[PDB]
Amino acid sequence: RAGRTRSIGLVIPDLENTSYTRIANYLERQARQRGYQLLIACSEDQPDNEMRCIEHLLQRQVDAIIVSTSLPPEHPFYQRWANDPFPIVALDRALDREHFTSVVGADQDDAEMLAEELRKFPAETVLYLGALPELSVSFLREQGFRTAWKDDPREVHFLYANSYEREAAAQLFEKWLETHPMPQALFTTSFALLQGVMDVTLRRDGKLPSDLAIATFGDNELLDFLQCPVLAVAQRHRDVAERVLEIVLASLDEPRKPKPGLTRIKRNLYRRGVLSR
Amino acid sequence: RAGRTRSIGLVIPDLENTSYTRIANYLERQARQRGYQLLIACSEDQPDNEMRCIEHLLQRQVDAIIVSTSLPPEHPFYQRWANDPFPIVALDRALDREHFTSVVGADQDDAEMLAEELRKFPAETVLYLGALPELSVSFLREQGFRTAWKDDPREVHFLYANSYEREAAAQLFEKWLETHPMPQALFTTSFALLQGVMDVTLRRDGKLPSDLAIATFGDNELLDFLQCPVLAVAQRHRDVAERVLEIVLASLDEPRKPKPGLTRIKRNLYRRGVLSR
Ligand SMILES: [Mg+2]
Ligand SMILES: [Mg+2]
Repeated sequence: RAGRTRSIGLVIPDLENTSYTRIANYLERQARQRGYQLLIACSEDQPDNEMRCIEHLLQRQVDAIIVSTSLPPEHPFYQRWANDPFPIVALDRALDREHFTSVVGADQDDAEMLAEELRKFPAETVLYLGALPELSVSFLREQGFRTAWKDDPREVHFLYANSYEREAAAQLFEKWLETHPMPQALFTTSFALLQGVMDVTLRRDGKLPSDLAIATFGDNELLDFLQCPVLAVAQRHRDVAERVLEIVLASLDEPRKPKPGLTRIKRNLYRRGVLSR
Repeated sequence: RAGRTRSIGLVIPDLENTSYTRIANYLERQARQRGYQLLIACSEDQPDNEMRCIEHLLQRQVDAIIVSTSLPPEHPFYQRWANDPFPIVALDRALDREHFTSVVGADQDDAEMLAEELRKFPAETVLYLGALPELSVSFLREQGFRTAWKDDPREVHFLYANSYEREAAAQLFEKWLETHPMPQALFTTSFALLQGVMDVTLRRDGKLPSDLAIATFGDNELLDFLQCPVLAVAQRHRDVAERVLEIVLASLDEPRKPKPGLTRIKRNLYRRGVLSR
C-alpha cells in the first residue's frame, strides 16, 4: 500500500553463463549489504519466457527490475513503462535510449583496444574469426578491429561462423584450412569460437603450436595453459554490478532520477599465455 | 497470516563456484515452473553471515530454506528448527541426520569409482594429491581410493596440501619433485589442486607430457585440451536440484513429511583428454 518490498528483480537468461553469474554474484552481495533482496528470474533468452518473468516479478511487487532483455530495444513490451516511476534498468543488452538507463559494454572500444595489442605482433597471416555479422555487436567489434588496423599493410582474412558456438567454428575453421595456411595471428570475437579452432588445431597439428598470437573476447583461467601468446578482454563484472545498483537505488530513493540512455563500461585486457610471466 | 509466499530461500556461499551456480540454475528453473520464487542469499561461507542470511529470509517469510551450511552439523543454531514444521533442507553439506534431510555427495563411492578406473592404467609411479586430511570429506575420498587399490602391488605416494588451492598445490608439488620423479598416474581430490601441478608441469617440462593418467574430482570442458588421459567426476547438478526441490515441496504440501537423514547422489565419471575420442 504505497510502500516497498525492498526487493529487486533480475531477469537474465540463466545462472550458467560465466559472465551473467559473476555479475549476479556481486549484485546479490552489494544488494544484501544495502538491505535489498534480489529476485532472480531466468528467461532462457526466450521472449515469451522473459515477459512472463517480468509479470511474475511485478506480481511479487519488486521495487525495480534489472533485465538483460532478449527483445529488440524498442520492442513495444517495455514501452509500457516508458513514462513511469517504476524503475527498469537494462543490463548488457540495451533498452530504448529515450526512456531507460542501460549499463552496456563498449564492444567497439574493447575490440580496438584488443586488436591494437594484437597488431604489436608482426605475424604475416592474420585471421578474424567472428559470428553472425548482421548483429550490431558483431559489427561494432569488427569496426573496432578494423580501426586498429586501418594503416597496417597486412591482409586480414575475415571468417564468420553462423553461430557463436564451439563446434560451429570447428568445422568452419577446418574447411578454411583446406584453402589457406594456419594463421600466425588469430582474433576471435567469442571465447567459444576459440574453442572451436582448438578442436581443429588439436585434431590437425596434434599439439597446439606456438609462434601464434591469439586475441579473444571473454576469458578463462585455463587460457593460462597456453604456451603461445594469448590476449583477452573480460568484463569488470563487479564495476558493472555496482553501476547497475547505483542506478536502481537512485531511481528509487532520490528526487532527480538518473537520466535515460547508455552508460558503457570498458573491458579489462588480460595477458594470458606466456605473456603472464 | 497462516498462508504462504510461495518462495524458497537458498543460502549458499556464492554465485561464483561452478558447482553451486549450476545447481542454483536448475533449482531456479524447476521452482519457477512450479510457481515458487527462489530467494538466494550468499553467505561467503562465513558462519555469522550465514546466520544473518537465515534470519533475513525468515523475516521475508520464505516457506522453506535450502542451505549449504558452513557450520558443523549439530551446531546448535539449526537445532532451533529440530522439531518444527518449517522445512530446512541441507545441500552438499549435511545437517543433523536426526532432524533434517540432506542431499549430499557420495565422496567415498565416487573416489572408489574414480580410483578403480585409474587403476586400469598400468603406470609405475602413482601420486595421490589431496588437501586438509583431517576433514571428513578428505578422509572419505582417501578411503574410497584405498579401497580400489587395496590389492594393487604399486606403492601410492600420499601428498596433502594444507588448503584446496591452486598455488598451494603448486609449491607443494614442486618440493615433492625435488625428492621424487614425476608420476605416471595422478589423482587429485580437487580440480584446483590439479591446476597447481600444471603451473609446475608447465614451469618444469615446458609442455605437459603424455604417458600420464590423471584422475580428478570436479570437471572442466577445458580438460579436453589435454593430450594425456584424464578421468574426472562431476556432480549430476540437475538431479541434485530436482531431489532437493522434491524434498522441499513434499515437506510443504504433503501429509507424511520426508524422513530426515542423508540422501546421497553419485557423481558421473567423464572421460576427458584423448579418452574422449
Ligand atoms: Mg586494462
Ligand atoms: Mg557414470
